[PDB]
Amino acid sequence: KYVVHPQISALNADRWYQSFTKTVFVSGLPPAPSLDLAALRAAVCDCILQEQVYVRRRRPRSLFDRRQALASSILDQVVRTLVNLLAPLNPVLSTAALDCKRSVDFYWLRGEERIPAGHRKGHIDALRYQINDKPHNQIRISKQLPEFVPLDYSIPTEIPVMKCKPDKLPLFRRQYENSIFTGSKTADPCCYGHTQFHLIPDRLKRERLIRQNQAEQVEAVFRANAIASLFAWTGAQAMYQGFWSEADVTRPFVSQAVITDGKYFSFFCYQLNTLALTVQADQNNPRKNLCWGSQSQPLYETVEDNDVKGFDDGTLLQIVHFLLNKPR
Amino acid sequence: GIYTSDRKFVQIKEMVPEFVVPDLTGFKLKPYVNYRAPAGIDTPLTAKALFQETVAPAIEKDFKEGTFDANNLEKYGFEPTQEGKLFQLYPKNFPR
Amino acid sequence: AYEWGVRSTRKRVYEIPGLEPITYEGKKHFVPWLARPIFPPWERGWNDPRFHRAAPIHEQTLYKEEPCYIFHQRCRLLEGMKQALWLTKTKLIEGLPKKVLSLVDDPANHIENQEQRVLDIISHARLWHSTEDIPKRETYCPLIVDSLIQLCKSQILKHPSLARRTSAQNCTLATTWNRESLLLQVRGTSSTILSAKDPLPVIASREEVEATRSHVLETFYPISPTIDLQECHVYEVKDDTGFQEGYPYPHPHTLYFLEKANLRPQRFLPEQLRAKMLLFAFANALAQARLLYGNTAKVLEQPIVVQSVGTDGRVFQFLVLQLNTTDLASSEGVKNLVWTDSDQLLYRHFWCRPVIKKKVVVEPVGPVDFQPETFRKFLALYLHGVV
Amino acid sequence: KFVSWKSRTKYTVKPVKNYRMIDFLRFRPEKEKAPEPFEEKVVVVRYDPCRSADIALVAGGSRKRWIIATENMKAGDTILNSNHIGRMAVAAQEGDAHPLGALPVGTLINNVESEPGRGAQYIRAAGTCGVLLRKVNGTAIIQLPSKRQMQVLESCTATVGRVSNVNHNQRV
Amino acid sequence: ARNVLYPLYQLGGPQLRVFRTNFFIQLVRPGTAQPEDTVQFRIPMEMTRVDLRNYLEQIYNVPVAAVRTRVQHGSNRRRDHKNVRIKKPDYKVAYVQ
Amino acid sequence: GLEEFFDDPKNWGEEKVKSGASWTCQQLRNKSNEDLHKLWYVLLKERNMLLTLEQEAKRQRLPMPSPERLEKVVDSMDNVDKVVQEREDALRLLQTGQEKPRPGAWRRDIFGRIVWHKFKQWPIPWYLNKRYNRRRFFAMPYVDRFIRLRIEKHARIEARKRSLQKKKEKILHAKF
RNA sequence: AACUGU
RNA sequence: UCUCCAGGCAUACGCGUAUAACAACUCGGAUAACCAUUGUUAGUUAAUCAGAAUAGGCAAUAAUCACACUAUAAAUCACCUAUAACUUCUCUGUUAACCCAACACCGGAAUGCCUAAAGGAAAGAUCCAAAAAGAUAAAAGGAAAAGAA
RNA sequence: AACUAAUCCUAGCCCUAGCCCUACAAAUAUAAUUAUACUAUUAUAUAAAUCAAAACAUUUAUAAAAGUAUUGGAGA
Repeated sequence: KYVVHPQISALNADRWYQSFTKTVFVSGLPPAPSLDLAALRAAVCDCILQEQVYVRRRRPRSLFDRRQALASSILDQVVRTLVNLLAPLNPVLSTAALDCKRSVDFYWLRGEERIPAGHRKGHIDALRYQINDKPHNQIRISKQLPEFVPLDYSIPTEIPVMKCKPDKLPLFRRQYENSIFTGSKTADPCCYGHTQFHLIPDRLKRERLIRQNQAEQVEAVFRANAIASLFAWTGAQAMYQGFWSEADVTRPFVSQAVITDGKYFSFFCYQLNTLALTVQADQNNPRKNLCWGSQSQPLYETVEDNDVKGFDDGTLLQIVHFLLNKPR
Repeated sequence: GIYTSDRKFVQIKEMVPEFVVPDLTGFKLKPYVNYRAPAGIDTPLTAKALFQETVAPAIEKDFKEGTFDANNLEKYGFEPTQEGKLFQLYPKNFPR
Repeated sequence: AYEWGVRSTRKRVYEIPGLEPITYEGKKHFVPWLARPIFPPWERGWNDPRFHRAAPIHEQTLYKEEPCYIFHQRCRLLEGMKQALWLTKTKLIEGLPKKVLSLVDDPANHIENQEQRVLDIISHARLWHSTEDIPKRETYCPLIVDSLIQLCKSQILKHPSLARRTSAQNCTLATTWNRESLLLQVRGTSSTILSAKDPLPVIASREEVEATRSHVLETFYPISPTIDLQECHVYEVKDDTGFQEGYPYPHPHTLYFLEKANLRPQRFLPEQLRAKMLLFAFANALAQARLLYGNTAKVLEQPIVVQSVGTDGRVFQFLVLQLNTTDLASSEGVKNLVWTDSDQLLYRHFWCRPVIKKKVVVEPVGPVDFQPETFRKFLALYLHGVV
Repeated sequence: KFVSWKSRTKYTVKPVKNYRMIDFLRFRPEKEKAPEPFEEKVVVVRYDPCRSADIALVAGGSRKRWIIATENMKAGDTILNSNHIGRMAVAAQEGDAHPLGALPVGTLINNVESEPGRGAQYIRAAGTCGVLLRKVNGTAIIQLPSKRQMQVLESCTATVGRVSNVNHNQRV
Repeated sequence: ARNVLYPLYQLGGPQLRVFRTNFFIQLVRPGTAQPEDTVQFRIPMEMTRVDLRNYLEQIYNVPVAAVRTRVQHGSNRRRDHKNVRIKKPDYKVAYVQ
Repeated sequence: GLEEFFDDPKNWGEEKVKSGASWTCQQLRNKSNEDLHKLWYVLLKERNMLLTLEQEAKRQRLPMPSPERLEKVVDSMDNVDKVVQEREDALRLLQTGQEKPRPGAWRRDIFGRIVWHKFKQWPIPWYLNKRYNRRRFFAMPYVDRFIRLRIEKHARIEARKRSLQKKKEKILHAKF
C-alpha cells in the first residue's frame, strides 16, 4: 500500500490528498469567558524570552537542529501555560487529554488499477494508502465538538481529481500493517478532540519554499498536512464509535488544527461527513468531507533584548477562541 | 559533495559545478556556415607561433632599445609557476 | 599467563661519511632495489577536524595544577549518602518538613477522585498511552511524571496562586566550592526546575540553624571525599542556577531527576539517586546564595530552600534541602538542613497486559499494591509554598 | 596487527561487550593505601565466558576489579591482600593473596606465579589446587597442576584455597 | 561535462565552474503518463540532477520545480552472428517539473 | 527555453532542412577567444535540438530530417575544441615547457612493460599514502622469461607476416 | 485373536 | 457467464530484460494453440524506500509484563572534562511470470503477513476392447479387529 | 535431367635462408581496472623424478685425434 507523508513538498499536494479523501477545502474559517487577552501576551512574551534568553541548556551538537529545537521549546511552553491559564475558565480542559507528539494512523482505499503484467496480469487492484502523522500537540476530549455545519452540506467547490496515478507523483507502495489510530487506544476515555498542533520542518518552511520557487505551495503544504492529519485522526474516532464505510457516521465529526512554520501560524478546521471512500460504500452517498482553513499568519515580529516586539494578538485570539470552545 | 558520519550527504557548493553560459545575443556565429563561405588554410597556433606573435615583438623592441635583461623575462610574459590562476595550464586544475 | 604489555600485540650504509644512500623518493613509490627515504612531517596546508587531535590536558592553556573534582549525573558515589553529606556540609533530618506534611492535611489539597485519577493515569501511563502491549520504563517513566504533574497542575483551579510558578526544561545547575581545601564542583542537568517568584518558606528557624553547629560531618577512612568524582585539571569557575540573570522566577521550587532505565543493572540504586540529588540540589541552592550574597563565606542569615523529587516511575524519592551556610570551607559550623523521604512506592508492580492464570484473570491492567500515599507526598511538595 | 576485541580504554568491572576484564596480579596496591596489608570485599562471584573458572568480583577501598574465584569464594566475602613479609606468618584466609613467606605449609593455594613478578599462570583452572609442599625462609615449594613441583622465592604471591568446582577432578 | 577530469576540492578551494559543457541532453515524449508540467529528458549517466537543474536554469533559462531521475537498464540479451551478447547503451531518464 | 529544444514549427514534417557547411578550423582560429567560447554553446544548442529531434524520431520509428546537419555541427564543435586546445597548448608550453596538461611519467608495470603513468593529485603525500606505496610499479624477476617470449613472439609475427605475403604472391601469379 | 473381498 | 480446484502476498538471495506494446508464425516451448521464440519500440521516477572529529576521566547488581520470588545454565557506546569543525540532498538500487537443479524440471530456496477478498483448471478428439494399474462395493463365510502368549 | 547430396581454391600453414635486439576519454594492482587518504610493499633453492639398467640400490649423453683410452652394480 502507498505510504503517505502528511507533510510533503509535492505540487498541489493538498489537491492530491483531497482527491483520495473526497475532502472539499473552503478557504477561510468555518461558518459559526474573558481572560485578559493582554495578560496572555505578557505571559507568552515571557515564555518566548524564557526559552530563547533565560533557560540554560546544553547546545545541540548538530548545529542545524538548533533552530528547529528552539521553535519546539517555545511552542510547547506557550501551550503548557495556555492550558493552565484557560483551565479556570473552561473546566472541560481539566478533563481533556493533551497529546504530545503521539501518532495518528488511518488506512483507506480510493481509486483502482488493473495489473498490467506478472502472474496476476489483468486483475483489478484497489489503490491502498496510509497516513501516519505525529502532530506536535493535540487535544483529545471525551465529548464531540460542536458541529461547524449540518451533515450532508453541499457546496459548489468540488473535490480534486488526479490525472496521473499516485505512483507517478513520488508515492511508493509497501506491504505492512494497516493501522487506524486516534492518538490513543480505544480504552482511552477521550475518543474526541478539540485542536491539533503541527510544526513544519525547516525543509518545508516558507523561506526554503520561496527560494525553491514554490511560494504558492507554502499554503498547499499547510493545507496538505492539515487535511491529512484531521481526516486521518477524525476518521479513527468514528471507527472508534463503530462507524465504517458501509456504516457511515450518523453525526459529522468536527475538530480543529493549527500548523505553524515556527513564525507564521495557520488555523484549520475539518468536518468528517463521509467514512465511505470505497467504491461499494461510496456507491450511494451524497455527503462530502468539508475542510475550512485559514492562511498562515505571524505570531510575533522579533525578539530584542529581554522584550519581544510586534506580538500579534489576532493569531492569539484564534487560539483563545479554540481553547475556550467547548461542546454544547 | 561529501558524505559525513552516519552516511549523511552534505553537498559541497564548491564541488558542484556552476555553468558559465556565454551571452549568445548579437553573436553572428551559428551552428552552420554557408556553402558560400570559403574555407581558410589551416594555421594551428603553437608555442613558437604564440611566442612570435606576442612575445617576439616586445623582446625585439626592448633588445634594440637595450632595455632587456634576464630579470625582466617575466615582464615579456613568463610565468614561473601556474599557481594562483583560476585556470592553471600545468597541472590542469580546471574543467573544460 | 599474565603478560606485561598489552595482550593484543601478542599472537651501516647510512652511517658511512662522505656519501648519501640513494632512495626511491624520486620514484615517489617503494621499490625493493632502492633504500627507504627519510620523510619529514607532512604539511596539509589547512587544518582538518577529522584528522585533528585534541591536546593532552596538561598542554591546555586552561590547565590548572590543582585538581577540580566534578560530579555529574552518571557519577555514583561509593559511600552514597555519607559522602554527599560531607561534601555539601549538610545536616540530615529524616522525613519531610513538618510544613510539607501539613499541606496535604488540608482537605482542599486532596484532588477530587485523587486515587482513581492516579490509578487511571498509571494505567494510561503504562498501557493506554502507546500501542505497544508492554511499554518499557524508558517510555512510561517520563510519561507518568508528566501526567502526575499535569494532574497536580490541574489544581490551579483550587489555588490560583499556583500560576506564579512555571517549569523549565532540563536547566543546567553548577557550582564550585571548597571543602577542607578540596576543590569540589557539581554539574547538574535534567529536571524541569519548577521556579516561583518567591523563595520557598524557610523550614528551620535561626536557632535551629545555629544548632546545626553541633552536628559533625561523618568521615569514612580510608577512602577520600573526592572518590567517584571526575578529577579535572582544565576547568572554569562557574555558578549556575539553571537560568540566565533576569529570569522572572529566580527561586527554584523543585528539581526533578528521573531514572527511566528499563533494566535494573541500568538503573542507579535509590541511595545513589538521593546522593546525586543532594549534590545537585546543594549546587542549585549554593548558586542562588552566591548570586545574592556574593562569593563571601559566611553563615546565611536567610536560608535558601529548594526541593528535589527523584523517581523511576515505580519508586519515588522526595528531597527537600535548606541552605543555611555559605561558609563551606570549614567542615564544622552551621550546616545545611535537608529533609528526606525515600523509597516511596507508587505501586509494587504493574502488568501491562491482562494476566490470565489457569484461565482466570488474576491481575487486571493496573498497578498492583498501589499506594496513594506516595502521590500525596508528591502533592505535598508541589503545593508547598503556595497553600 | 589484528584489531583487538579488548578495545576498552580503562579497566572496568562492568561486563564489556559480555566479557569482564580480569586481573591476575592479586596485590596491586589500590589508591589511598600503602604497600601493606589491605582488605577487599568480594562483591559478586560471576562466571567469565573467556575463562574456565568463575571470576570473583573483588572490591576494596577505592578500586574495583575482577579476579578468579577460589573454592569457597562467594558474594559478600572479605578478602585480604598483603605484600608485607612478616617475621611471623600472616593470618591466612581462603583466597587471600600473600607472599609465600607469609603462607603456612600445607595450605592449598591457587593462582601462583613461577617467578616473582611473572603473574598468575598456574592453578587458574576449575578444581585445580597447588599444595605448598615446603617452606623455608624466602623459599617455598608449590606443586603446579602440570605435576611439576617448583621452588620459588617468597616474593611470589599465592592465593589460598582450591579453585571453584572443587569436585572437577572427581567428575565421573 | 563528461569524460573529463574535475579538480579535487580542498577546504577553501575555488568554486567549481564549467565554462564549456560537454553534457548533451535529449527531450523525449513521455513513455509513461506524467503531469503536463513534468518533462522527460534523456541525459548522460554521469550527470547529476543538480547539474540538470543548473543546466536548464542557466543554459536554457528554464524554471524547474522538481526533478526525478531514473536509470534504464540496457538489454544485453541480443547477440550477434558470433553469439556475442550485444548490450544496449544505458540511458538516464529525467522527469523535470 | 523549451522551444529551443525543438525545430522550427514550419520545418516540422519536412523531408529536409536547408543547412550550410560546417565550421572549418581556420575560420574558428580567426575568431577571438571569447567568440570561440560563445560559438561552442551556439553549436551545442543546435546539436541538442537535433539530438532531441532524433530521439523523438526513434520513438516514432521515423527518419531524422537532414541527418547531415548533426554531423556538420559535430564537425564545427570538434573544430572549436582543437582550436581552443591549440591556444592552451601553445601557452602551456611557453610558460612551463610541458607537452602534457597533466603531470605524468614513464613507469614500468609488474609485467615488465613501459607505460606512461599519469600522476594523480592526492590530499596526502605518497610516503604517507600507504595505498599508493601498495600500488606496484615494479617488475618481478620472473618477467625476464616473459620479455624473452615477447621478443620471440615479435620475431614469430614477422615470420608469419612473410608467410602471409607468400600466399598472396602465389595468387598474383595465378590471377596474372 | 479378531477384523475385513487377503 | 457456467462447472470445478484451494497457500496466497511482500522482502531477502539469485537472475539481468526473461518485463510491456506492436509485428511475425520459420527456429526455441522437450507437440500445438498461445507465446516465454523472432524483430521493433518503450520501461525501474526517492531528503522520506534501500545502498554508498579528537584526548582524558569514570561504570558491581541478567532476563522472564521484573515487582515479589528465588536460582544456575551466569545472561549489562554512554556520561562528564577539554580540544576541533561551522549551514547539507547528490550519487546508486527500483522492470519481470525472474533464482539453484543440463529444462517452462519434479525438487532446492531466508524472513513477515495472512488462508481466500488472494491464487487456479484435472477434459488434443473419438471409442468404451481384452489384459494390466488405482479406488469403491460384497450373498454366506471371516486369515482358510488392534487384543493374548 | 530425381530427391537427399556432390563439385571448387585459397584461409593459411611448414622448414631453412636472411635478420637478432638496442620502436580515444575514463578506470586501474585497493577487492587491479572502484575519480582523493585506510593497510605499507615482494619473486626465487642442486632441477628432480619419470626414464635406462628388461626389477631396483651407485649410476643413466641430452675439424681430426675418437666413440679410442679411461670411468662405470666394469652394466645400462
